[PDB]
Amino acid sequence: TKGILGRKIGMTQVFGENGELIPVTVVEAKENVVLQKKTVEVDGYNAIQVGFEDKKAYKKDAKSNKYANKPAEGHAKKADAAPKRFIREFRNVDVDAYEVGQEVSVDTFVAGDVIDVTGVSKGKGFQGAIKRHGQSRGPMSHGSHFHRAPGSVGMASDASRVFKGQKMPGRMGGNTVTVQNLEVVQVDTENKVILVKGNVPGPKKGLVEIRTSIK
Amino acid sequence: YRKLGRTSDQRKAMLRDLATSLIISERIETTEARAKEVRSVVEKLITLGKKGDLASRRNAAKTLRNVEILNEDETTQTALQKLFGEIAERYTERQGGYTRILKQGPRRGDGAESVIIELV
Amino acid sequence: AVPKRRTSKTRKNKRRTHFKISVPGMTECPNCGEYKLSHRVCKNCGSY
Amino acid sequence: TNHKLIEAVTKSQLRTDLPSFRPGDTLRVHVRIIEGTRERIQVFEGVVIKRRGGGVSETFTVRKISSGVGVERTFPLHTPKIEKIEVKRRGKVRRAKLYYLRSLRGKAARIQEI
Amino acid sequence: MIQQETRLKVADNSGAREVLTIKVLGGSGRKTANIGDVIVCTVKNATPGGVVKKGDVVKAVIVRTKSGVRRNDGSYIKFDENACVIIRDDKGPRGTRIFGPVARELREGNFMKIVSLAPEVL
RNA sequence: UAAGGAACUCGGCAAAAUGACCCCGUAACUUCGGGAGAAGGGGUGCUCUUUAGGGUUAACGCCCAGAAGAGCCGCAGUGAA
RNA sequence: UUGGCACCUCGAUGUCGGCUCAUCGCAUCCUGGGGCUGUAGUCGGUCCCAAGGGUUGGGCUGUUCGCCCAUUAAAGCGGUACGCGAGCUGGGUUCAGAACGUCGUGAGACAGUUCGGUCCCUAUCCGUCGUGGGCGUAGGAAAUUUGAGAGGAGCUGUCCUUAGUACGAGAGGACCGGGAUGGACAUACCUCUGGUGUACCAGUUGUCGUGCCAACGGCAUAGCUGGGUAGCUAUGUGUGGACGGGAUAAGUGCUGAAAGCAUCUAAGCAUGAAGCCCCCCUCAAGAUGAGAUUUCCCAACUUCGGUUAUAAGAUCCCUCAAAGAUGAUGAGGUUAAUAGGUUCGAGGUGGAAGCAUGGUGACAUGUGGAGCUGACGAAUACUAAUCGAUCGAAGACUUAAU
Repeated sequence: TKGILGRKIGMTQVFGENGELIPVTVVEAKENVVLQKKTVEVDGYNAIQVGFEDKKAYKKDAKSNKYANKPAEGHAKKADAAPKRFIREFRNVDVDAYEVGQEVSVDTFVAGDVIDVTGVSKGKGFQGAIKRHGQSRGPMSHGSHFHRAPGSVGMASDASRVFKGQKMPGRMGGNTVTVQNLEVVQVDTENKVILVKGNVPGPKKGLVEIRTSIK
Repeated sequence: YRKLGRTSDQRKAMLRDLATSLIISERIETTEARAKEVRSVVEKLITLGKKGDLASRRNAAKTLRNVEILNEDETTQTALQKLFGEIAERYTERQGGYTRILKQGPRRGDGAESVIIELV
Repeated sequence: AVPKRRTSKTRKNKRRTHFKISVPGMTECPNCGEYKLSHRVCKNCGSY
Repeated sequence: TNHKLIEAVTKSQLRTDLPSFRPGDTLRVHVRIIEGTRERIQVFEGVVIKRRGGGVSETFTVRKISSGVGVERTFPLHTPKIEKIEVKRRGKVRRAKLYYLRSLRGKAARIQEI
Repeated sequence: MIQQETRLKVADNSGAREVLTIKVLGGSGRKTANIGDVIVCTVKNATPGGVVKKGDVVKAVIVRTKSGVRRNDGSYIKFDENACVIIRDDKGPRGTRIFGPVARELREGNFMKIVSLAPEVL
């Protein structure tokens, strides 16, 4: 229930009993292990640090992020584990559980649990105009010459300047987004997937970060 | 796939021409982005040629424009005949490949990256 | 639309801080010949 | 082969008690509607206009003339609310999507058998 | 998806034939209405006789739209034309006889008298 | 380009729609010429028979069919401009 | 607002209304909290606190303004060069044409009507939206972070129960609580419904070609027509804002003197608003105050003037996309599944060619859910990611505990 990391596979649907259609997202969360554990005496705050999926071992002349480097090797070996791709901290959990080196399994969650999902939204390039800010077009007709530009930016004299929050073209892009109060539809322990009701941020095969709902 | 600074029909036209002169000469010199596109057009032709039947000989005639080759001993054959004749028997056991690209320096007039695409 | 004041020597030269070109790849042709551009082939003037 | 995990996790919800049909056939669909305190079966009979999708996401559409008014119903192919499907006749058509029926009327919208 | 300036077809024997919609009731800024919603309209065409004449301003309930509605089990019910029924300020029909099929969503709107008179409710 | 169809706007500006050929039908008014292509309807591919005029011509034949039947195919037959 | 004055601008501060986009005040239109009432109940009237959010589509006019039609919880009043033309329009009016009324002997005029009438500019500086390079942070790196500060969000209707209860002659008809659902707005996504889909499949017209038949190619908007994968999408699918704590406003109080009574106040003690601070979401140590944790690495020469060569770790270069104007980010570089040719699928189309049979023929049937298939899922080193080069540290002083 508390926290887990996974990859986003895609969307499908499921028929709930009483025969209603449920749109669903498939999240695959295998190889979650507890790395270092932080405490208030050493660090000032309580949290656990989890690594998601394992990469290959250290090689002498590696040139990509596929192989671990020496500092990551040492860190992931202090707890008897293999190196991981993604690492995040969870502050909402109880730190007195979770021995270092444990495996966080997918059945820590149960069907019916309310959760929050946090991803990185997906990648829209320089789009700015009426797509970035949901603004109105000018007329397409009678004599217009004003279609997709922004309007006026400010006033005359009094403000001989623009202002600090003015909305102008400049890349939609890939912010961090949390969607609150989704729901777990079904947990699959042999395939190690969770079915979440709805849709979550990001492209396919991106990282998702499920947590128990704060509200 | 990639647009090569041309419209849909100019692109399709010069891509058949590029595929046909590679089968004639076995080796041609062009820019890099064009080579990376004709790479996959030529190998599907060679696949059609290794099948050999009449239905595929007719599918290869939709590409592969129309030229006569004059080999030694005064043999005249078309491009479609040379393909199905010797190009197919050459790579009768490859399972893909059939072409390689080799980079050269930039051209003088423009900065274009020049390339040699050959037929392995 | 038009510049209000002329641009001084110092501001013009600050703006050209990054306007430069860099040295190319330049691997050396071992078996025969002089330097060549890396990942390229020099059939003449080089064994590679 | 959509994606191994997606097909693996949804395979338990595919039905197998369904006859094969294609667009142009006439169907009788026994729908299970839930009134206040009963589960009455109601029949919808029409021509299959289209079939789209794959796996658990598949759907089909049947068209009927009710009281001078055309009506269309779209169902998920594997929904548990359909209790039975029977093929009444096989039509002979020449395309997958019979949208041209929407503008026809009278005895001009008839489908051939065989 | 019925908005202002949309023409509809009347499906009862109250005298009106071809009403035109003036307002979508509901809340401020509301744009469109679908099956089961109430609208304000004006009679554009009528039969001689009848209770409603022409240029009257009346209230109607939408049955039978062309965009259709979606049900929670994931099935859809598109129709072939748009139609409506003139109502009497307590969800009671103004005419006495309803033509054509209506959709089984008026039942969850306390439009029971309209569903009773309909030849087919799907 | 879903659903809607002038709600846009000073103003249907711009765009959309009509459009060739054959058959049928055509108002007020009028200086009796017109209005008029008024409006408003219907038709058109391919094959084989029968007919079959101009008869191209000596002649069916040359050639438009002059026309009626019986068939075949498509979502669509002045199938494009 | 209409004016008074004539201080800046006549070697130009260049325009009413509308459109696009806002931002502030509160003298408050709605929603929140109260006092009085000539407040029985439901509704109201008047005053006090309160600026968080919200505050509509049409008909007529160039119109601001106004009248009217339908809604709504509500359709607030003002400032911003009567906000905004190097952001748009050009209907109106101070341009040349023409006509009517009227005045003038006349040329002409009115500020009276009416029809027509050219809207220039490649952004240097500040400002604003995005995005990189350099150095700094007392050794050099890789990853995970605290949060000083900053931004975002902040709306509201109807129905059902309490209850036909309280009130009331009756008609009518609640407070306070408890449940469902909507409207508008915000932002994430493509399973579903749709749209598009110019290197996907099919039908078809004219003309030219591949010597002819058959089968194909070119041009005619992609020639036209019917479908349509991936991607990108709304009108489609999910989710959010009516919670909780602290301190307050108007107000209500308790105890209580000054002033032997009284009194919310002077000492004290409570309570009390969708407003203030937190709680929720995002950014954030260039926070020069440059923070914290875990792990990795550690040299000699030397005139230590610096020279070398390097370590951990990066980069140049090359194959790419879940990323992108470029750069940056992320997936890979043979000890290899990065492109992706080949093989197999999903999905799309809808029955290939050739041959055989039936028919006088157009055509039909069989072989056979056939053939073809861009972007989506697997497998497979067959082709290309060669050999190489560059950069990169050596842990200072003072004082106090040890």
